[PDB]
Amino acid sequence: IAICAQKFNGLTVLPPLLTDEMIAQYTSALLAGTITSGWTFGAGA
Amino acid sequence: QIDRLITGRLQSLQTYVTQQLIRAAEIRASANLAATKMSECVLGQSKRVD
Amino acid sequence: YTMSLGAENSVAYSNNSIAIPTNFTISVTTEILPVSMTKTSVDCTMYICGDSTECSNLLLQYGSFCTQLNRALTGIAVEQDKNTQEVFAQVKQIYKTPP
Amino acid sequence: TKCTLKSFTVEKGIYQTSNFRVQPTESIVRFPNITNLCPFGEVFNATRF
Amino acid sequence: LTGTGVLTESNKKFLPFQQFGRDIADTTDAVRDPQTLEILDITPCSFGGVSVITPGTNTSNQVAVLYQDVNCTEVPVAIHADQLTPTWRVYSTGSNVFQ
Ligand SMILES: *[C@@H]1O[C@H](CO)[C@@H](O[C@@H]2O[C@H](CO)[C@@H](O)[C@H](O)[C@H]2NC(C)=O)[C@H](O)[C@H]1NC(C)=O
Ligand SMILES: *[C@@H]1O[C@H](CO)[C@@H](O)[C@H](O)[C@H]1NC(C)=O
Ligand SMILES: *[C@@H]1O[C@H](CO)[C@@H](O)[C@H](O)[C@H]1NC(C)=O
Ligand SMILES: *[C@@H]1O[C@H](CO)[C@@H](O)[C@H](O)[C@H]1NC(C)=O
Repeated sequence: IAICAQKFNGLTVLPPLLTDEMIAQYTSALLAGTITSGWTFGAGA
Repeated sequence: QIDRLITGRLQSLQTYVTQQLIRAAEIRASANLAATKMSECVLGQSKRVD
Repeated sequence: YTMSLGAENSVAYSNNSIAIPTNFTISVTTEILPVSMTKTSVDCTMYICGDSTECSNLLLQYGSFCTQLNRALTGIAVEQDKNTQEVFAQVKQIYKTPP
Repeated sequence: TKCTLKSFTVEKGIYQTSNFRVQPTESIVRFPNITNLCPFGEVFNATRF
Repeated sequence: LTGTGVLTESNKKFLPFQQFGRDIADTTDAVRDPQTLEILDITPCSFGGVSVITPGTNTSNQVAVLYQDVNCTEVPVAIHADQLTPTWRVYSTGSNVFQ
């Protein structure tokens, strides 16, 4: 298009709290930690 | 009138019972997790990370 | 047809014979897991009695069914957020690979 | 939020509420263009009864 | 047909012989005005997609309002701010209006 909250019969889809960019950042952090430190990054520093 | 009341109250009871069943399934999962945690965490030493 | 369970394979068992690998492979497999649903929310008053005062007044007789349905859906959505949080947000910091 | 939760006190958080705020509503009636008129003209104003 | 809602200029192309629009739930969505050959979308006049962010009333009574999936220019028309209490018109325009 460019109000969908009342167009349908009261049904809406709330957005997730963590955007796909945030999930990608989390997976990136996990992957970099695993690659550069192994399992140590999970136990502590 | 009593049939209307009975239907409504029976629906309320059924809803409550179904909610209780679902919450009890949740609590059963949590209790299984706690039992496994006591087995592998207190009665031993787990190498499972985190 | 009558489905086949798998390929028949007898093991050459013997009380003094062992089988030791001489080479290996590094296999990468894929495992897919669902983590969350779509955070659906329903406007119960508008769904049952869309823009109708008389219907809304009648629906108000049925007590708090509508409220508890909304509460259940809100719990579902919060639970989905928590699921995503627990699956992914398990690292305290944000590491980045060196150049 | 207070009435939709049936309480006078509200805890921290984002609640989803109802819609109590009413608005006055006017009425409209729409029908097609008036056509297809009977022969009443030649029935009332007829030459001879 | 009879109903309640807001009539808005539409974007659809009704066929020459079709009169009333319809959604998937057998609910009127758009209509053809009987006199003027113009198509009007019928958007129900009710907003239940309103969330109220609040710190605990113990701490303060200041709140924020989130309207679901709307632009910040469509807010005083989505909730009909002109027919609301003046204290609700605080939460329809202003300077603290994020998107
Ligand atoms: C172990 O297996 C690997 C492959 O799984 C062998 O590597 C192959 O070696 C031959 C010749 O030596 C090459 O032509 C192939 O291209 C190689 N394959 C790969 C995937 O690199 C390796 O030689 C085997 N080692 C032993 C001792 O059997
Ligand atoms: C909201 O406004 C922005 C202006 O930057 C526009 O790009 C967007 O299409 C608008 N949203 C809708 C639903 O029209
Ligand atoms: C209906 O009448 C109006 C004027 O009374 C005219 O402008 C319009 O074109 C007419 N529509 C049809 C479909 O005859
Ligand atoms: C009959 O003629 C008169 C004028 O003399 C007119 O006013 C009236 O409307 C006519 N009747 C009908 C049914 O049109």
